[PDB]
Amino acid sequence: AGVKAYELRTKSKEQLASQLVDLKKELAELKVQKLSRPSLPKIKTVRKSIACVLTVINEQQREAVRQLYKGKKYQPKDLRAKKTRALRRALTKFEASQVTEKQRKKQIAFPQRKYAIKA
Amino acid sequence: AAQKSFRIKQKMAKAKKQNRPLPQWIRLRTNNTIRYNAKRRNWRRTKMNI
Amino acid sequence: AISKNLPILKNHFRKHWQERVKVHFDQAGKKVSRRNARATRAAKIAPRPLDLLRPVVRAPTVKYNRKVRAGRGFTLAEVKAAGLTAAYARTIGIAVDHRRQNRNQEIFDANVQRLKEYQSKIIVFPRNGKAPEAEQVLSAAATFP
Amino acid sequence: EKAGHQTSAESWGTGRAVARIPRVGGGGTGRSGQGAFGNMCRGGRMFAPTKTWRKWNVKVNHNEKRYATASAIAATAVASLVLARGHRVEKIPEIPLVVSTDLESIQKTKEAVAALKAVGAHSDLLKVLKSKKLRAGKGKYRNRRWTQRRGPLVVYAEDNGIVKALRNVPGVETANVASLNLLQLAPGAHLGRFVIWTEAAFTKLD
Amino acid sequence: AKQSLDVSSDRRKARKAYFTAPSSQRRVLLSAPLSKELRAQYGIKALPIRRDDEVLVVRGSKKGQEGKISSVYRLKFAVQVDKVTKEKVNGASVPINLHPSKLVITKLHLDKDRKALIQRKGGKL
RNA sequence: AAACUUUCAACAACGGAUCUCUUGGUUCUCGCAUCGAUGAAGAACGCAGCGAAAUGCGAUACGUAAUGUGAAUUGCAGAAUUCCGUGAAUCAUCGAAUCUUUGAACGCACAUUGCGCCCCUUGGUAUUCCAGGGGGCAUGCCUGUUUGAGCGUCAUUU
RNA sequence: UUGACCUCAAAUCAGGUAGGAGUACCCGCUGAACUUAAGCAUAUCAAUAAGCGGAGGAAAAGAAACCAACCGGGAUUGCCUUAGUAACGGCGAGUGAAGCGGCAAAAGCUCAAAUUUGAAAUCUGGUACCUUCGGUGCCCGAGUUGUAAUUUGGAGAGGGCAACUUUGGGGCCGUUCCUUGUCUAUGUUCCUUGGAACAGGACGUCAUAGAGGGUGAGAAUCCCGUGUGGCGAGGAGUGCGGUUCUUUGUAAAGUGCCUUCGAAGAGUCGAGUUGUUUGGGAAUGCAGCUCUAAGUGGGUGGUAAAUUCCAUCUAAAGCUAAAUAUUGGCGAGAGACCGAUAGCGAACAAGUACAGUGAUGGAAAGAUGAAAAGAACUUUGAAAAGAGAGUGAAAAAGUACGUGAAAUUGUUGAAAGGGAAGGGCAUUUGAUCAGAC
RNA sequence: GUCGAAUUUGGGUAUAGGGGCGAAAGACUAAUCGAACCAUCUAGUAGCUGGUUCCUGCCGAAGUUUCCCUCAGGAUAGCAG
RNA sequence: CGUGGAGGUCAGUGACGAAGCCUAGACCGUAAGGUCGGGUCGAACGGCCUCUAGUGCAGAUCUUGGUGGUAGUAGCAAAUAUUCAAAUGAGAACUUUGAAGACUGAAGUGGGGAAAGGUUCCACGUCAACAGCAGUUGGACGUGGGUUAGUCGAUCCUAAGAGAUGGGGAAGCUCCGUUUCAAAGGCCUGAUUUUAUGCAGGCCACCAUCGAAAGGGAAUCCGGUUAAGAUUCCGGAACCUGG
RNA sequence: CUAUCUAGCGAAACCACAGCCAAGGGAACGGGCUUGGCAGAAUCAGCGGGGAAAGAAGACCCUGUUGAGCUUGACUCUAGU
Repeated sequence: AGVKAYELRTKSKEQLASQLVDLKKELAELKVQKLSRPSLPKIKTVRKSIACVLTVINEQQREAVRQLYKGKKYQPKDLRAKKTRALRRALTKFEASQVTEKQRKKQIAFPQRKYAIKA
Repeated sequence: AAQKSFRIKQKMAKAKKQNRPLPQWIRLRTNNTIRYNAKRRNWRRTKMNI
Repeated sequence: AISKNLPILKNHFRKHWQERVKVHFDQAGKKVSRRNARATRAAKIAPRPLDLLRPVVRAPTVKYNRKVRAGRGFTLAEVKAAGLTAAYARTIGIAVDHRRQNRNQEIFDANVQRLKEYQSKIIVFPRNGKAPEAEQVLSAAATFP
Repeated sequence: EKAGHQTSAESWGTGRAVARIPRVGGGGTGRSGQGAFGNMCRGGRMFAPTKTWRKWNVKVNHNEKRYATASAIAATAVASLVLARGHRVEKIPEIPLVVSTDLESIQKTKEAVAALKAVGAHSDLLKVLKSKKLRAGKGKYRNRRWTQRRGPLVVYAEDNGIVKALRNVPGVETANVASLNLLQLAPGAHLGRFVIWTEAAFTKLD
Repeated sequence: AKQSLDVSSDRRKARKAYFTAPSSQRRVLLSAPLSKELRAQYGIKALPIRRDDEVLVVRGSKKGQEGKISSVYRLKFAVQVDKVTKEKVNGASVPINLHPSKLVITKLHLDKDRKALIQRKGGKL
């Protein structure tokens, strides 16, 4: 079982914060009562539930700053594209499509004419 | 030695955790071939060289 | 070393020749790969014949001056003689040589009539027209031997 | 190219009462002190390592391939030779066996099979079905697992669905008169294979 | 004969794919044919078996014994059936593994997705 | 004559040959172009209810989120509602994340788990002292900015 | 006094970028020796291994300061061929190209040197907005020691005459490619053996499906797949086939005749000497020094020099696919390959266990059975174990496990034996035995 | 033998292979020294030593000529198939 | 003649037993070898015509593995030495306890450490293997427990030395060089209490850093306590540094 | 204190096959071959005549177109100067 992530999305940051410190308490008595009893596989569910709460929390503040930095240059480096070091350094398509007028005139005037040969 | 760096005592703790025989239930696994622990080390037979 | 009545032989195998040995075990593999790229381009350029009209050119080196053979380009005098501009002819499957110069009229007029025959038998389509399908052939060198 | 040479072994020389073969150095592992680099040593390189420059394909005169294909074609019309290859042609009316061109335009395998039986290929087909055996040697697990005889060779002048009609029939091969494989016309260098000619196929030979 | 260039006739790879197949793909591997009664009733010949069907045994020494599937032991490439067991000498009962290709389904365990799988393959319910 | 020695057979030993297998190797062909300061490769230490290793992962630790499939996982125990399901799985997929300590490795160091400084905040009656949490503080170099140095130098003064 | 310019600094100033890894294949740089010469030193290995720097999906090269001497060819690359040739060479050992011809692939080109001077028109960056691989408004700066426009030798530019011809971008649906999902036939009928039928026999069915794998033994028809097709889903963009909106532009390109011009690269070319390098010979390239030009000039034209001609290109500046290479990475298909001392060192928790201070060195090791059904229970023993009982088709399969050789060993049986044994011809004796009837 | 010093010794540190260090023995430089060890070139070359795997049938030698930095080797004629 | 593999054919053999292995049983061939019978075994394998090669072993002080005679043999003799009884156990020369007899003899066979090792420390259970006899015992085996600091060390300084930087070589990995042909750095006090520290000032010229658990160096003592830790815990009584 | 005998534990070197002599001949010094002498199971403690006993592909000598350390008015070079 555990927690449902799709239920965590609805609650605000203040409700998740209480739940995270609530789950932190619960896992603490599971550890205390594990040392007496032979086996306790329930600690697994609480550990994963804490991780799910933490992950859903993280995306809420991460999107909060994407919208804060929405519609401008200079995004934070951890929110940019992780394509590839070489590809990220690669020239854009606008900067690779720049053409001189001397060739721009020739492209306009003289493109490769589509010709067939039957007669 | 008694006085030692944290690297040495940390790496000895690693070698003390690993010093015990095979878990018994592992040989009960489906398609199991591991018959014992072939990396067991004792302080009197071979030295760690750390 | 030297021995019974045998010719002298010069066998050049005293380097580490064993690593620079090619045995194209791909002869059949490369052939099929050539025949896909030969057709894959033919689809992308669909109407065109995959090659440029090449001229008829008399070979150098008196050993071979006696035969004639395909050249590289059409010797700007030729493209201007047949009434066409080089910047446009390069868009019509004509190979033009900016650095070859005509020196023989019988060779000269052969390229002119070659290029005149080419103009009649080709169909150039408008940049904005319907561009009807015209049942491409895949070689100008075949169509004009 | 390096198998059996991926070590640093050297000979110990004389005076040590052991053979002068190069031996693995170092100590403490049981591999050390053992022979290396020899075609006798365990773990060495085998004698004269195979290299690939070997001569795999053999060039055969064009005229001979044409000579031999005509011989294996002329040998298809000898019932003595075809019987020697064990083609079960005792009940065939006469050879060469030529059928109407309508065989060339058959789509379904079941139709093509019944066509062969009525022509006289019943006995030959069943021989392939019952001859399926395992390969004897290590070839089972080199993708050569099963073995069977080879049945009739059907040859067409045109392909309107016949190559795919007998595509799933064991022992049966389909061929074109232009190609006329010699490997098909005399399997195992044994002349006289059973062949069914279509009417169009037989005409095109001239 | 196979015609694809993306299909291998390699015995080594075919053996390795089966033995290292993940559990999700083993579900398709452990498919059981349907009975004559169900085949005419549904229009499906075989389906991926699951835990709640009851099958019939048509091969092996357990021929003619009916029982509802008890577990689909995907690790062992096996299916266990209740009431088909071997009693040990020390009064203990152990299930005997059955391969689904030797089993015949007598009524499917109908769920929403199993029903939806039926129309997907052309079944007539 | 026994014992003993030698030879052979049967049975039993020692040993692991042969025979038959093969999720391995090897070679050839085909197709593709994709690591790293937005921190690579590598290393250390850790993480499972019961694991030493391999394999997986990083204090969110044999994994979280998302998508698909659709009932398992399994050596034992346990959990069942999650079973006509916004849903099992050591499932596939993977576009969101976490990613301890290091490492080109970057505050200064390093055979030390050593030693500072700046910014915001909290506590100890505290800008100064001590402690906690969060963010920082390498070098070469390019373009731009700002504060400057030089009787190097122009013009203007009084 | 104040404000500039030049030059040089500083900042945890704004934005970035190099490093390191991998490195089979490429571009350089450095550079051996083992060896061959029946010694050996020039020579050869070898312009190689090792060492260092630097990239990509290919790299590099590449549109002649080329090849040729022809009735001239026309970027580069690669194949076949030239050719084991011209040539080099203790003229010994040995080495060793290219032009020419056919094929694969083919694609071209652009900068410097020119006043827009009737107008810095140009470019970075900063800030606001917007339809963001970006556009527009505004503001410092770069920039007169030259940023935009115009042209590249094949040309071209400034004027005169005559007239013509030709044009851009944004949305939508398909197509192409890639990844991926799903659906699409036919026996488990009868008899026998067997633990198991997947075997044998009879009867059928499908086949554009009789490739392969699995299931208790050789399974087209039991399962997955296979074959042929159908239907979806997510991505790349103009490669193109149609639909539509904007008219770009009082712009640009091509074209005939006359006239005036036509700038074309320097510590560079080139020369001597040294060294190395080459197949390159009175010097193939390269580099070191010293000298160091030119404009009907200069480079090349494979015997040095002086004189006279002739041919062909345009260096000291630059970009560019494909044809080519590939034991590295990723993903596949295969084999007259190997089968556990073989095949990679490694089929397994193998670069592991282990050895050395270290750099490094580096194994062994696969197989019960269809299924653990892995032997309940009784009995002897301190226990390990034994003897029964049992499971299993088989314990002549008991986790020392398929089969289970030899050396070597025990037990039983037979025989011989005064310092070897073993062997050959021949026969007696004992044991055993085939044929023939 | 020497035993208060040209004494003994620990830890740190410096010196690296045609190199160190040497009250000098070619000594020592990790049981390795008249040139350490490790990997690679490297399957380094050997006119020299050793080995070189099934049967039957038929034929059947030479140690001699000349040249060679030639004398434990080759080339050459001869003998053999 | 034989072997691994490949094309052809015998609609070849086979779970009613393929291959392998063993057999002073039979048959064929001059031989290489071939064939059969019996036992064991459990899944594949041959005849013939051809093709192909990593194709035949007695030796190479051959390679790897395995095994003998030697042989129940050499041996298990340095370091003065054991004995009696009880307990435990299946079992005692060797374990425990008691008694007796001895030794190390304070530059010890005692009590602590440095380097090194890494859990060997301690408890419980336990003897298949190891302690070259034995074993109930063990530094073995299985399972666990155990190391508590302001004052003891490290942490700081510097030594011989190592080593960035600014630079200078070197094709280059890198070498020189540590104050050198550097614009090389930071502390006190003010001034405003829009207040951050701009601004009043003066002073300073050395100069990265690493390098000693035996050098230099701020400060803790006693008593008690555990199966196993203590100048560290507990009780008491102190001192030092910083604020 | 060993050796010796016993309980326990328990190797190695070496090994073509082996182990009685005389003479002969023979690779010129036999355990084996020939002619003779002889010849009786199984063995224990010693012993050092023999097994040309074992330990090492003679370190002396020689040969090889095999080296290396060192020397010098050797040959051919070279750093430095």
